[PDB]
Amino acid sequence: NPSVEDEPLLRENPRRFVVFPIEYHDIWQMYKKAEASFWTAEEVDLSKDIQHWEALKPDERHFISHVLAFFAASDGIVNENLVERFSQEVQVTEARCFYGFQIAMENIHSEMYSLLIDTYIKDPKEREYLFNAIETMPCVKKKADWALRWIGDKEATYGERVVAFAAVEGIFFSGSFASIFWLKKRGLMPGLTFSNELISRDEGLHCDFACLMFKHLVHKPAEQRVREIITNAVRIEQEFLTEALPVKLIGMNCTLMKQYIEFVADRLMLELGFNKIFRVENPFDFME
Amino acid sequence: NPSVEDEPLLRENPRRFVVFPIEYHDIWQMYKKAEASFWTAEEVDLSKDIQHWEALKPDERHFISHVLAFFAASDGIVNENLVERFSQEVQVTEARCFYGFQIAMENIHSEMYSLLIDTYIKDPKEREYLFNAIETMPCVKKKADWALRWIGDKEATYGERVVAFAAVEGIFFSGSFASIFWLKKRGLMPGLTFSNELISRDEGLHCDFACLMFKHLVHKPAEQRVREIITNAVRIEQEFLTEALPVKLIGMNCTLMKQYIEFVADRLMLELGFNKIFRVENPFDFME
Ligand SMILES: [Co+2]
Ligand SMILES: [Co+2]
Repeated sequence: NPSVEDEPLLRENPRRFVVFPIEYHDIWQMYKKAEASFWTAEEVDLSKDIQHWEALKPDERHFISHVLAFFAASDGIVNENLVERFSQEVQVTEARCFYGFQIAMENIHSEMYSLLIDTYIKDPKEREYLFNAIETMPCVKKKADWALRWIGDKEATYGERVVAFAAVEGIFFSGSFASIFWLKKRGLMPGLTFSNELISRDEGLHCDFACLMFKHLVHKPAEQRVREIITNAVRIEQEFLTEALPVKLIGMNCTLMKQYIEFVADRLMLELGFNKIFRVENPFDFME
Repeated sequence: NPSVEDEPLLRENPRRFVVFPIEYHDIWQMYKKAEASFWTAEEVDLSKDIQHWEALKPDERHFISHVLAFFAASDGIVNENLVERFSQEVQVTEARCFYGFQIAMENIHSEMYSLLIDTYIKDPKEREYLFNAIETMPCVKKKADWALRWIGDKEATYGERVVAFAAVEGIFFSGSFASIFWLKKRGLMPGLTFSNELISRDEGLHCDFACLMFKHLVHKPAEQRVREIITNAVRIEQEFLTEALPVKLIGMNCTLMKQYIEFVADRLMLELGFNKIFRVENPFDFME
């Protein structure tokens, strides 16, 4: 804790913790955006996806079940970090409100994903396999540990940690979000694609907020440091979608998927105030 | 941290943090109740209370402004405790979900109260006086410090702390909630009484959950310890409504108000599994 007192975002200068005397309208506006986007899992009708999961092909279910499992855990990893870290560190009221809402929405996301799994896998045995993917699946573990490491890293500053999770919510979900949107295009799994639209939207907002926090940070990682955290996330995600769980299992081109991950990484870099790293176009017309 | 490993609620046995494999339906049900009660401040129309605040009498505005100020802070005190303590300690998924939602609703409550103040006090000078009541007002400080002390108490167990905050959200708000319902009966301040109905309801739910957590606690304070925490809260609250801010300022009988505080304290004791302390009837027919 060196020059932390000079951080408007972290400095212990509240001695207020009131609300309306809003100091940061940009942060508050983000929070209001999130509030108005509130939804509950009960709002997604799954009373019809059981049949769709049947018409599906063996390779497809394999891909989906694995993607869902990866989601059933990730949402939790993010949530823990927000609870025992970010929401603790940040002393700015507006930010605390946004983080408080993000937490609630992440739990709704968790519930949504568990609800999906239960609907498709009625066998309580396979259910446990997917629910404990963090330990039952090595592929999902490489990513789980990556994010988990940023939670227990007592050295990494808030600046590095905020970029790492922006990468988790942005790069680690990008491939899966794109895979689901692809299915929607193919007219498959209405329940899965509908919830995916609400979730992807929330993650996009959570990512934009992360970048906004980064900007309110005075002493933050150097550009090179940011490029490597983001780049490590891109490689991890690409390997996951081209080796561990090839998008070919659902009729997607591995190469195009690789390009999309780089595209998403570049947008994140721009939102953080830096230049692009890969300089590639968005290969998917249904993701713009 | 003696025998904490034997606490199902606190023991670090998650290694799951998934959701649907619900273990405690009673806790989950509480969370679902809270979720369905969601509301935003934007849902309360205040485009008419400015006139009502005028027709009000000098003593009445004095009472209200002071009650609101007490609220603008309390909601924050509770929130901080939930963020840097309860939500941290509890490892049970269902409980974490409820606490995550409580936090979000408390911030909406804060916003609602600040919105009310701004509407009634257009003078930014008096605004600051009420917003920083924790330091600008001694009366509200005695209560603020009481709750604040339970946050920084590194000795008090979760059991004691959970009872203390159940007392804050139940006993410390009781008098003020009753005062507002009294105004509603007198047909005054529609904006204030409407929001009061949504808030009081949420606090009641937050109190019931506190009692439910207490029950899931194996090693908790002895009944005598519970009676004194609750009793200290009753005396503090009574003094506040009969000396610091006499309910007489709004046409209420000090004695009856004293009896209501004791009534509320007794209900809390019953919800915790103990016998009543005061054994008094609810003196207000508009509070049943
Ligand atoms: Co998120
Ligand atoms: Co509350």
